[PDB]
Amino acid sequence: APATPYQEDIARYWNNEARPVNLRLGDVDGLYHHHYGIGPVDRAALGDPEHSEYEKKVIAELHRLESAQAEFLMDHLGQAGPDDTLVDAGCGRGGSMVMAHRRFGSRVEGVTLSAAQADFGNRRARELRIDDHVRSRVCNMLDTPFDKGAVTASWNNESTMYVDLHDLFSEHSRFLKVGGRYVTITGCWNPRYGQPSKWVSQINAHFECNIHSRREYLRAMADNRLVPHTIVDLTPDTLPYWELRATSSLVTGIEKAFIESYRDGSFQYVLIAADRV
Ligand SMILES: Nc1ncnc2c1ncn2[C@@H]1O[C@H](CSCC[C@H](N)C(=O)O)[C@@H](O)[C@H]1O
Ligand SMILES: CC(C)=CCC/C(C)=C/COP(=O)(O)OP(=O)(O)O
Ligand SMILES: [Mg+2]
Repeated sequence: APATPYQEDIARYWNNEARPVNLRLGDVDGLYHHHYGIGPVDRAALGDPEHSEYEKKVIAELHRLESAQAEFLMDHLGQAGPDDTLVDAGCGRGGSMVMAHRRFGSRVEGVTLSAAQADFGNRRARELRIDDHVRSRVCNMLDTPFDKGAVTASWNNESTMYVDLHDLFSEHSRFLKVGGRYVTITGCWNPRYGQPSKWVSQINAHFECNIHSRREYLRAMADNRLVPHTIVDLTPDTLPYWELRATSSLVTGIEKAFIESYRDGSFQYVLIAADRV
């Protein structure tokens, strides 16, 4: 049962979603992501733009940048081991969960509003024989079954724009143990610009999301016992990904809005890593 008419919309969006730009990239190595990439493009791997196999090399390179984004996130989760539980809030098809389990060996619990995504991720976990440690469930990340203080580290990778931040960080704060770690990577509108620009609103309209101001992230964390130890503006680092994507046959139409808004300073891609204290 959906929490709100809006979360019903979001369950529906993601139950229906199945774009080539996500699935073809995932097929590269069975890590299915729904987030963007960071880091320099590997021009040597790409080769000659005129070559017959170029679109496939671009696919492989975009995927590499998306996986690199997740590795950067996990660099900030502190240490974690097989006895620990990690929570992926808004877990998509579960690519980040597989990566986390591989890296840390932890139990990894994911929650998503999409039954299709949860099924897909659990089928993937079974194929990899890691289903005894990695599990996706259909659940509102604002209201989860995890016990108070049970969780060692958790994160939101491009999923914070679908929820009230105070309610979100309240919940992470509840299930994270004292000394626990939280990380988000998000696109937020830059309070320096003043208000959400037209580009930001176009992005909101495209995904049915609600991009928050960087000011709102910091405030919501301060009000919920999450204290940032690292904040990185990844805007420069994600532009190469988007500029390459823009040349791809798998474009979705929103590429210009991300590029222009990143360039004019109205929109930014940030990582915030915080301690639960
Ligand atoms: N209230 C809510 N509760 C649980 N998941 C939510 C949610 N609102 C949005 N989501 C999830 O957020 C995801 C956005 S896509 C990002 C997926 C994943 N974090 C990745 O990086 O690959 C979708 O899985 C969507 O179902
Ligand atoms: C940084 C921000 C504001 C993301 C907005 C929310 C959202 C739907 C991310 C999904 O990426 P995706 O892999 O599902 O979509 P795409 O097909 O455009 O790559
Ligand atoms: Mg994508």
